Formats: sequence, structure tokens, C-alpha cells
Amino acid sequence: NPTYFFTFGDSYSQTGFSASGTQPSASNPMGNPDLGIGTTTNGPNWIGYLTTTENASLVLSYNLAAGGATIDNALVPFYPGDLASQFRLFEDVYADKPASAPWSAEDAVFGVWIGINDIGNAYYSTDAETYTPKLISRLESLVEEVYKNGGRKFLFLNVPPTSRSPLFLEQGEEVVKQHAEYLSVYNENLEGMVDDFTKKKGDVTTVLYDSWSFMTKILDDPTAYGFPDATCINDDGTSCIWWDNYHPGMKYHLLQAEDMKPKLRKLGGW
Repeated sequence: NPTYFFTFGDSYSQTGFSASGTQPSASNPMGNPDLGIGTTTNGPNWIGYLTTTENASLVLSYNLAAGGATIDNALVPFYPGDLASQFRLFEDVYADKPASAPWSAEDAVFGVWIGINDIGNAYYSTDAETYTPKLISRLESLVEEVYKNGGRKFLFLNVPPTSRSPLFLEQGEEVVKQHAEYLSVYNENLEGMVDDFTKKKGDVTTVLYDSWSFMTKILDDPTAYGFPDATCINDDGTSCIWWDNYHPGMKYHLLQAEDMKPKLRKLGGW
């Protein structure tokens, strides 16, 4: 009795899963590539950890996330594999519940972690209070497609403090601040959307995971988590919070997955 965990997102979530590659099974829950390959962490990422280390029962991971993704290239554009295209890939291969992924409302969990790149590319050129509702409304319409297919369990991660990644710190404290203020508005509107959707549907199970506060706790007191400081970079993924100037390493992703486990019990796999 597996949980079918379909995920959508950006480079904080990518593993390089191909819908034409080896498919998830009990003996191979990630499908492809091997657990620990394809990420921006030097090892497993939060999805790999949730699927294989923090799981309370069998979880099968179909990870559609792609580096460079924004919500929809008609709003903030980046790479062709935006979130809209990831939902299209889902619609093309898994939405009709094929024998290879025979999911149902009671055993499918749809996880979305998006907005890092939308905010990263729009925080200085748009007004947060009126532009972020357009981003969030487009996210909600994508979620509605999965709802129409029969999905009922949803996991949303808010945007973490990429304002304090080395890439942003180097642009100056006032840019860190402008980005952080915009991001806060986005995350508030995301929360409102998840709450409104949950109430309006009445038949869904949802979790909004506050990655922002979790990461912020570590950045504020890095040595309490085994990191020497909040700014160093090490591509080993474990010596520093940062694997490169914009992405956290496997040690951070493991701490996040361990933090998420109790909050995901209600979704069935944890």
C-alpha cells in the first residue's frame, strides 16, 4: 500500500527524474536516477530523505521538479520547464492513473515548492502587494487541475530565506532587505491561498510547511546545528549550510526533512 508522492518545484527539489526512465517501485522508490544523484546538495535532497529515510511506510517518488522553474513563464519567465509545464507532464503521464502509478485520493500526495525564482527575478521590478496575488492565483489554478483529476492531499512549502544566500548577500544589505520584504508578502499570500482552498473544498488534507522559519532558525544560530557560520560554501554539502552560492546542502535538506516528518503524518507516508 504505497503513497504516491508527486512533487513539483525548482532546483531546491530537482533530482533529474525522467518519466521515460525506471519507474518507482518498492525496491526502487525514487525510480531514477539513483537516490542521491541529480540534486543541488551533493547527496539526497529533502524529497529523497522524505521518501527513503523519514518514511513510515512505502513512499514512491515521481519528482517532476526542474532547475530554473518559475510558476508560469507568462508571469515571471525563466527556463521552459516552469511549474505549468510540470503540471502538463503530470497530465500527460500520470493524471489518468495508469497501471504503472495506479493512485487514488486516499494514497496520493502532491507536493509543491515554488517561488524562489519568481521572487528572485521580480522582487525589484514588481509591486509585491499586487503582483504576488497573480503568481499565487496561477499556482492555485494548477492545483485545481490535479484536484479535478481526483487529488485530495497536498503539501506546500513556503519560500525559504534565499535573501540570505551568498548570492544575495553579495548584492548588498539593501537588496537583501528588498528581496526579503517581497518574499514575506509572497509567503503570506501563499498561506492565505492554502487556507482558502482547504476551507472551500472541504474534502482535502493540506500541509503548509514553513521552511522559511526553519531555515531562518539555522541561519540565526548555525553552530547549534553543526555549521561553523551562516555564510560559508562547501560543495561537500555538509561542512557549510550552502552547497553553492544559492543552494543548501544535503545536511540542511536532511535537517529540514526531519523537521517536516511530524508535520506530514496526516498525509499518510510519514
